[PDB]
Amino acid sequence: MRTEPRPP
Amino acid sequence: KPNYALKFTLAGHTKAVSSVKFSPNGEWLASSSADKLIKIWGAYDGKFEKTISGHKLGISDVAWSSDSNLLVSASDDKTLKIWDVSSGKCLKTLKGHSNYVFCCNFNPQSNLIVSGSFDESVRIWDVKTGKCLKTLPAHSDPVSAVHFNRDGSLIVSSSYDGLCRIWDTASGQCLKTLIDDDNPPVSFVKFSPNGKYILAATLDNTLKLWDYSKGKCLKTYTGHKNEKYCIFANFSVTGGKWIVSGSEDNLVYIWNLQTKEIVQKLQGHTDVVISTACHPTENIIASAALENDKTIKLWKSDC
Repeated sequence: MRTEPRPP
Repeated sequence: KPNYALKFTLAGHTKAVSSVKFSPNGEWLASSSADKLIKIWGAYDGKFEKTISGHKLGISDVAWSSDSNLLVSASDDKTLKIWDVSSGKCLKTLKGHSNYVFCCNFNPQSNLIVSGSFDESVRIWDVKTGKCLKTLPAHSDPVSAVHFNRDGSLIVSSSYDGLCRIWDTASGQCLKTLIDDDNPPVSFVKFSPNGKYILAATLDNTLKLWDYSKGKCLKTYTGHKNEKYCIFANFSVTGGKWIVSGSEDNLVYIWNLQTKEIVQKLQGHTDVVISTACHPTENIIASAALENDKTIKLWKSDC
């Protein structure tokens, strides 16, 4: 999951 | 200023890389990836060594034991796994998190592992038995980083809840909550080498060096891009004293720790640089990037 973005 | 120059590009992970770490003995680089694999590479020649397999879903973090013989990995499959590197064996599967395990680290003695998870907890594990010793109700959002201090007596954790917290390893007590103006999500944290400071990344394109006891920010580093990913950051201390971090603009940034000035930007990756690591004795940096790149790079400077 670190490789997937967190929507701001 | 340093003069890091590209020496090697390491390829073969088939999905985004998530983390790179040098073995404490300096011989090896370990990488973890969304491809569910760990890979080992020669730290000085970039030569691929081996693949370590077993997680059922992607891996967000990997970390070395102090004697360089063990790894622990943190996976979307809700587990951590302890690996004997030379045999490739999975020694233990650490079970108990209820959501993605995102970050991990051994303590200096290496008898303990700490982990942080999307389940908002920090867990402390016994390496030998594989058992969870403690579950800390650490945060109200995913835990993005966990790190032991130099003597293992303290743990720092960070979370999208905007907090960095300090924990007593022995008791599990929260000894400190560090507040950053406007509480931007915290995407990475780690103790300074001397244990007196914590380096914290927030998803507002900012890195800060905190005297966490005093709740005072001593330094601030900017210029890079970090609003969506938990990008690692490092203290480079083999030559000049720098701060190193990846960035969402595909570069590695290096700053003078004291002056806060950017001293170098490393160009070559084609996607977000999610992870950087600094060799323990040589002026060498490893960097790794996301899905559109999938490569790890080794850079070296004469100072």
